[PDB]
This record gives sequence, structure tokens and C-alpha cells, in this order.
Amino acid sequence: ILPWKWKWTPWRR
Repeated sequence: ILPWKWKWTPWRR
């Protein structure tokens, strides 16, 4: 798995 550094936005579920 490879996540980006700085996703910014919360998943407002």
C-alpha cells in the first residue's frame, strides 16, 4: 500500500 503525504480532506461520511 502507498499513501500520499498530505491527504488534506476528511472523508465526511
